[PDB]
Amino acid sequence: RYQECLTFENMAGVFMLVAGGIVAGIFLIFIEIAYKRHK
Amino acid sequence: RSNGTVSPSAFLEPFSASVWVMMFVMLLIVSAIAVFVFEY
Repeated sequence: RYQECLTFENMAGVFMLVAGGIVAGIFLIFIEIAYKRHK
Repeated sequence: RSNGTVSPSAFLEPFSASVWVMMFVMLLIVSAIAVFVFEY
């Protein structure tokens, strides 16, 4: 008798997804810049 | 053992040991990304 024996996975897994938005909207913004320039 | 049970509560256990730092830094990262996106 001598020995004895929430997390970040709920955030990072969404954080990259949020970063995914940052990797998707920006180009669409350029398309938006083209969209207002298309009419 | 009748004077007081003294049942442990949520605050009795350690709080904000290491997870809260991760949540805070991830919040700061998201805020910085949002500021950078709004800048453009």
